[PDB]
Amino acid sequence: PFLDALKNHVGELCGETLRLERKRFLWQHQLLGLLSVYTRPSCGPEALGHLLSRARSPEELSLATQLYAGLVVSLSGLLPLAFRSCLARVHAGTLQPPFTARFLRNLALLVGWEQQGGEGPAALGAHFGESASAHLSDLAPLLLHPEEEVAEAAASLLAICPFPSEALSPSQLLGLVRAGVHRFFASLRLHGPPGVASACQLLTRLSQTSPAGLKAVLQLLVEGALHRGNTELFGGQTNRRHTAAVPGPGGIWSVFHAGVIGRGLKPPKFVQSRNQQEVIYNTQSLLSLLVHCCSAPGGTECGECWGAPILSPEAAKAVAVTLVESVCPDAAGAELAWPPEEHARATVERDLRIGRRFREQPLLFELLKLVAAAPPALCYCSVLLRGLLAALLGHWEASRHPDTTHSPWHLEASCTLVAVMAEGSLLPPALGNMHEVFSQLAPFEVRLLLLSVWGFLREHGPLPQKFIFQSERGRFIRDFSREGGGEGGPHLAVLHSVLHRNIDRLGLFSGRFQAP
Amino acid sequence: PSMHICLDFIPELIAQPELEKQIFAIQLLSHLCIQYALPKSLSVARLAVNVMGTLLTVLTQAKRYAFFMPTLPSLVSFCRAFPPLYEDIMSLLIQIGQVCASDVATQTRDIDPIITRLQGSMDPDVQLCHCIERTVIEIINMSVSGI
Amino acid sequence: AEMAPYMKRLSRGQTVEDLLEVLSDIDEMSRRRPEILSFFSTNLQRLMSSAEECCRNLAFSLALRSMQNSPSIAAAFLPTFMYCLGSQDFEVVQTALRNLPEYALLCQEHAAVLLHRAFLVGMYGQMDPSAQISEALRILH
Amino acid sequence: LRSGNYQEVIQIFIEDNLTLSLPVQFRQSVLRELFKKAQQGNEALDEICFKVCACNTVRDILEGRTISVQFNQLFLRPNKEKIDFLLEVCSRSVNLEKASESLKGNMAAFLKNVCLGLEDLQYVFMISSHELFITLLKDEERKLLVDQMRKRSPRVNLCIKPVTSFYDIPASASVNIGQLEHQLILSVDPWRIRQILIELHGMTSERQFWTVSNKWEVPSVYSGVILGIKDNLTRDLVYILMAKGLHCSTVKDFSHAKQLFAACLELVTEFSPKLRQVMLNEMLLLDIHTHEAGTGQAGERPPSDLISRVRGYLEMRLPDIPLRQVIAEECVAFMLNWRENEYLTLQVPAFLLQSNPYVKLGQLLAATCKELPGPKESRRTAKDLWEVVVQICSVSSQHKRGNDGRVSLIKQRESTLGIMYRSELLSFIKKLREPLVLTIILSLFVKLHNVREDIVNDITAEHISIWPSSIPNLQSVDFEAVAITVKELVRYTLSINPNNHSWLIIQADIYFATNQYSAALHYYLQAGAVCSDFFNKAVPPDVYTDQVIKRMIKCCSLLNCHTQVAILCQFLREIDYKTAFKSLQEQNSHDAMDSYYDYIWDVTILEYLTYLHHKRGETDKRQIAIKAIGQTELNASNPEEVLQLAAQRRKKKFLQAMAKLYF
Repeated sequence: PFLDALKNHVGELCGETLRLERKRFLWQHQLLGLLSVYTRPSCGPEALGHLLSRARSPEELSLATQLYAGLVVSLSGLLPLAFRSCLARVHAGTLQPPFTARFLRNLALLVGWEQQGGEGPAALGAHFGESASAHLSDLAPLLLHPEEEVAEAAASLLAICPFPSEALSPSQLLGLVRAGVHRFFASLRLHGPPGVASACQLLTRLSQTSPAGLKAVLQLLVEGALHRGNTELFGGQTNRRHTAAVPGPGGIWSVFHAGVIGRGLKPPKFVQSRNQQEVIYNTQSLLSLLVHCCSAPGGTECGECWGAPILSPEAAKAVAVTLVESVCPDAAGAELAWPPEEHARATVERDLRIGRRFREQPLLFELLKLVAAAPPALCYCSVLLRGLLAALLGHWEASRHPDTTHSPWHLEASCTLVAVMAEGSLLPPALGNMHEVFSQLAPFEVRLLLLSVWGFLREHGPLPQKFIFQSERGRFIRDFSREGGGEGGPHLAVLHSVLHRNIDRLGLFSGRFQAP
Repeated sequence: PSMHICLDFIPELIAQPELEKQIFAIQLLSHLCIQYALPKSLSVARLAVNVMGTLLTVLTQAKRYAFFMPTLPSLVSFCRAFPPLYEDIMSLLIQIGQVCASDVATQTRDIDPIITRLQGSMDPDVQLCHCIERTVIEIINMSVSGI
Repeated sequence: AEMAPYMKRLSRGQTVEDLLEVLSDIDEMSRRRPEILSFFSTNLQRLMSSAEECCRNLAFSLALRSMQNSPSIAAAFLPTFMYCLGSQDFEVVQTALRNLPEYALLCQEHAAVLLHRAFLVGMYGQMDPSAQISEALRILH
Repeated sequence: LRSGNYQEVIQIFIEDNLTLSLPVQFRQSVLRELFKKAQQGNEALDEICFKVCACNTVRDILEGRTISVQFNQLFLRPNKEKIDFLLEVCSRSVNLEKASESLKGNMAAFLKNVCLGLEDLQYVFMISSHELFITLLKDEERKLLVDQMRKRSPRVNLCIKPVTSFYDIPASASVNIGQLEHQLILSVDPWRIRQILIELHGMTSERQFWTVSNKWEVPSVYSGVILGIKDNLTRDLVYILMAKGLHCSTVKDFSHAKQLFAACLELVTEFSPKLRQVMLNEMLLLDIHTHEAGTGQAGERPPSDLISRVRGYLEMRLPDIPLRQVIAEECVAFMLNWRENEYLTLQVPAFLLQSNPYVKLGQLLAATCKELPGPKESRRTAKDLWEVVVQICSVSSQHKRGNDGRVSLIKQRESTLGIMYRSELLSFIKKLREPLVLTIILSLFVKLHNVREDIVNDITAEHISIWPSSIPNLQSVDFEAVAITVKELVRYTLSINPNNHSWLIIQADIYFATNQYSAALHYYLQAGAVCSDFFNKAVPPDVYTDQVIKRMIKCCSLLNCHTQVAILCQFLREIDYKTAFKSLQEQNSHDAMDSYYDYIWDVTILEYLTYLHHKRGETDKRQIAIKAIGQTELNASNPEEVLQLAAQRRKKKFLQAMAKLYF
């Protein structure tokens, strides 16, 4: 009768034990263990769940471990039952947000302790991570929990929670990745760089599971980063009164005006000037996450300690394709071979919208640099570059100013375009040097120069071929001078003619090009 | 006290093309039904729900938001007035809820309310879904405490 | 004491045939003195999320009989029932949706959360709980 | 650069980090050229490239522009040397006296976030200890960041041993015995168990003490032999050892179970050979369990020594030792899962092989699976498997003497003529994890299900349909039990690995037959997303055959999504405009009828849509349809190079959104 009577008060006994008396807690721990061994359901999951729910310190966690050690020799499979019961209760109205956050962080400590060490977990074989992998699915919504503490605890737990024998089902992977990206952006919104480490680690650990996982992670992440929301974080964007004064001041006559054209006086005229600073750092955080995801670990430790790991051409491919679809879903000019210059005339409108999107969102330049890191991805990212070049060409023509620096942003955009192409290796280094001199040039000079660039690239169409793989280094190489045309030749002649006509202020720079 | 007459011409009012006029008509009918509970009032409240169902089919999303956000809180009033006119209310509410949910996925979102299933200035559709959730909470509460 | 073997059979059960036998027998002597079922409260829960139509139907029948006898046990089945609704097998959820009105009726306290969760599941997963919700709320008046 | 004094170049760069004379674009181009040199194969320049990149990054941070990706790539795995060089570069780059608060905060924040990026606590400590870092960052922020990094420390000590509240030397023999037996139960070491039990026997009478923890269990088959020992001490020791080790095996604690069972082995060796032979059977079972679990499901190669042991043990069967069906079936499953087709029926074909049905069925399965590579249309082993399974599932008595209803098999589990019962073969299969045999048996079972089990002829897709069509004793078989078992096996194989489009299609067809349309679409989308990387590539039609897409049309139409049905229509080789129009006609849409007009990419269906909207008087959507048609991307007159790309892109977008919606 005593055991059966205390069955209804098992939980309060756990609370008394957690109160950490002198020896009453030991006595109640023993009582709980014996009662659990006694009753047929064994109330083991219930006692363990309550203990963890009100657990907040390592001594209580150790009490829980001691109870598990005492019970495991007698019973089996307590962890699945406890996890199911506790998670179901959390989903139900019970387990107040502090309690559930405490439980999640205690579980995080348990899984971390099991992952580390060689004696404690070895003696106590529980496999918290293995059991939790069975419930990875229902943990994902806890990431979007309205309560910041709950979200933090869940993210920390899943940052190290392992995965089942099979990697994961596609639906579960999609749920996890979507939750992770949303959590990542919310964390950037609230905490900033310091607070996103857990989510970044989660995304990384689930990225290298399967290639489809890499594709999904990159696609969702970049698309979200470019979404209307969360983009200012990176780049930035009655009758009473009417009759209280009326009647044309005449009263016995009509009113002056004959109507209104609409609402009138669009009020806002509002500018985005939140802060230039630390947007760089947020972009750096996102860029680091992308670098981690795309860069295959390799493990070879290239060089002694200097050789950086090479980036995945497949990851760069995915980023390029998703960026293309995000910016311009158009595919009319998808022929990777560059059409002639006149063809841009029909495509101006699309070119202009692409240019506007770029001017609005500077982050695209950094993504372009990331893609340039990989050799072959640019060949796929061909339409964006064509559009940007068409926009810059069109704009430069309608420049009446004798100086080029008068239009600030366009100059920087042109310089970045040329430098990115050079780094992407679709240009010889001679033309890569090109971007240095744009500042000290008349507009038509730069326009003809970029026309020459267009001609050269038209001759040398960027294609996946000619990117020769190297066994020594995974980075694919495009060997110049083997394409027949080789160097700029006729186009380098135009470049030389320009610099030689403008020796007035370009003499110092002329020493770069030398003889190609 | 001499405003009950509106139940005469509200049927004529709803027929007007202007979405503004229709939104106003339903809102007015909400409070009239609470204050007066008469067979005519119910015979018009039914037509209100039928018209909302019709406009659900015939309205693009840009106006669907502008026409459903400020009129949905009207439905709890109908439920308060008329327990008989209840299953139709719930059918329309679930229909609009899942049509909005389906529209949500079409274009990437930053909150993705789908995962909220197991539970500022946001996008219109997210606002609409949150509105429907609030209305369902409210109708459940009013039915629980309505005796 | 006389029931001692039955919960042991259930706990040590892992096969559909044996579990179905034990459940059928349990129903047989539940028909007389159904109050004995109070010792199976835990037994029915973890079986509730199974993947067999017959087992789940028996679990529902026993749970609702136990509730009809002892209404004070709703909180015990609340979390497991909520988990059944939340599960994504599209079978347990369907059955729980079918038998939602009776459980909410016997609860009278947490209908606020029950019907909310049912409606959310209906909205996002393409199932129409309109009929069940309408019946439950009409009965609640 | 012409000469090769890259060290002088680096010095000039660090001096420019203060002078600010050089062009930043010049620096960037120089860095690109040096990295080209490094790519050419000059590894010595790698560290030089790193140093110049660090100089460029620090220079840029002064102005506050974005950080180059290449710096992070090089910074993926920093060493002490890299961090020290960066610190020293910063030290020269900034002079505290002639520096503004803006620049000071810039460097402070940059170093703060670099540390946030760091992982190694040693690097954290050194970067914090750098004198410039200390000067720039106030101690409060420094300590806050230090606490933040060290908050990633799981260094918590947990007590593993259970607490023993009983105090030693109680001055009472009864409570002393109680504490001693409590320690015995808690103990796991066989030697300590022996010591405790022998002490108990010594300080008590000759009373059996194995009945001290009722939780302990012993199979009734071996109970007689285990307790049939004259010496109470030895029988209790062996009983407790075997019971505890079996419990450990059940809990999957092979580490301690091995120790306990090995200790029991030596004790039993002095006793009769029968007991030690049973204990060797326990060795074989525990070894199989440890191999399957501890080495993991990814065990690359079994040592095959225990495989030879199992081979001999099965083939010998000489003595009257009580053998367990668990052991027999587990080892047969082990060999089958490891593909020991060499040990086919030819080996030990008749010696007790027919007596034990497990080995018989396993060898037949091996023969029939190796029969598939053979192109000969013999399928004799397949026919044998078909006959044995159909007889197993068939009711022994067609006239149903036991009961009028056909529930004997479902409840009484009798009238089950065959080598196994349905439950027995279910246990056997769940012990399997070999994809090939598993999929072959699933094909057999789904065939048995689909052969005239009901009115509907929704034949489920299957890869190798070689089983006989003829079905003798069709009345005897139970389509209901067939459905239950096939669903169970599908649930088991999905648990094995969801990444199997072949099983996903089967599961989805099962749900479609059951009219669980939501689940059907859910799993079909999972199948497509497994076959292709979440639709980033073109879906192979071999999986999304026209039959599957037709199933999708039916599911969607019954699910009341009459625009999604139209979108799906295009996926066929020939578009079913009849069903497209018949679906668009009705007014009961539930699928955001307007927003989806973007994805539809066939001009004719949009023409139908425009006509319908104009006729029914819905201008707000008529205009959307007109715009969609007017879009230039699609014109039905392009050279089709662009049309196919556009259709592919729209398919990707639609299927991606559709997958997001469900699950």
